[PDB]
Amino acid sequence: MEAVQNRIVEAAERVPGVRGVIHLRARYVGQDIWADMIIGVDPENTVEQAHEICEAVQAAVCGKIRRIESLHVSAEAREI
Amino acid sequence: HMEAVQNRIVEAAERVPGVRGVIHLRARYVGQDIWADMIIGVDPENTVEQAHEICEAVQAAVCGKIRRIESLHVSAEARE
Repeated sequence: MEAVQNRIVEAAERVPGVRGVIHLRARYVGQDIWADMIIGVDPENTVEQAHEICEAVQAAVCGKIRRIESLHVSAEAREI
Repeated sequence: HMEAVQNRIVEAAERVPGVRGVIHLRARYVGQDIWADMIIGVDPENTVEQAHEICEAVQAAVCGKIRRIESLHVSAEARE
């Protein structure tokens, strides 16, 4: 679980356009992980581009951690 | 009272420029007061920081029109 969270954050931070993981909430349900994450993104990204980054994060994270059964990713403005 | 309040939250939010409808609304009583979370639609081509300014404006408009609202979080998604 601290393992799962570390893996989740690491995978999300490899996605281009992610500026950090701001919040992560994750729980086991049986052998399954349910998770909700907020990523930081460039304030000057369009909402569409931010949505594409979230979509990429969702795909990257689920691809790297097969136990995740459900993951929601949204984005908030964050400065480098 | 809760259904009348929900329709008033929706109408207050929908008069703020740049709001393209309310995608999701959740409202719960915590005390006598209402705590709420909403997702508004916005222009996909707005920047994230522009979207954030719209959400902040929806938060003020709704909380100024409904005194029983104690807490409201507003987040935006791309909509046509």
